[PDB]
Amino acid sequence: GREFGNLTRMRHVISYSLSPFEQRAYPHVFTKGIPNVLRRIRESFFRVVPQFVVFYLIYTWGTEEFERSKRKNPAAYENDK
Amino acid sequence: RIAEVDASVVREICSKYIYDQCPAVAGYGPIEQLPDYNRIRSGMFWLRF
Repeated sequence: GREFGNLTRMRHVISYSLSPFEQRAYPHVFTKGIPNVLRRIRESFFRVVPQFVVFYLIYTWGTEEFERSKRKNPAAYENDK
Repeated sequence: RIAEVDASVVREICSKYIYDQCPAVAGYGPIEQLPDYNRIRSGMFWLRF
């Protein structure tokens, strides 16, 4: 059906490609690799993190408040006097 | 020099230049079913031999 012999038509778009053995498996890793990952992280960062940061505040609060809810047993007896 | 040629010489030289070598490819189209270059390069050698 949708085999390679019959898909989308396209017209003169030339392309170029080296043999795997003709080139290094790790081209310019430091000069270009790491900064790319850093740019990518800088793009995703503000989109992703803050909700999780919001989650943490709630997580901390919930445990802490529950601590006030229970561990502050003495507040109730203190209320008794 | 042609009479000197023998099947062992043929297989020897053809193994010397064809077997497990990296092909150069030029395809003027239409093309899409033509194998990607890794399929060709892996098509250059048998796993039986």
